[PDB]
Amino acid sequence: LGGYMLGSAMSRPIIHFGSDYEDRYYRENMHRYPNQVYYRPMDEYSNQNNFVHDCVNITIKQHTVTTTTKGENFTKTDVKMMERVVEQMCITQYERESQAYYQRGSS
Repeated sequence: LGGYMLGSAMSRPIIHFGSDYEDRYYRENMHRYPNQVYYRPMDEYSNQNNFVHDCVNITIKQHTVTTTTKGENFTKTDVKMMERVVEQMCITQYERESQAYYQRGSS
């Protein structure tokens, strides 16, 4: 956080971990799971891999600090699903910035 941007809630991505046990666990904890991510402007060699990668670590590292002190509790299992759910959320924002970068033209 600091030199990044924040994207408001959109839609909690659907992830598949082990089986129905974990599936229903996360699905029932979506309300306690963050739906916002932190994305940064596109740099040299515009790629979705680097965009989402850097977005995942910051998003989880950010919520675990404030959200866990705002009225939540992210444990080992919480960060696990968060990693997968945030990764998808980062891709969504990737297209959001890619639409403005592609329309920006050659500047």
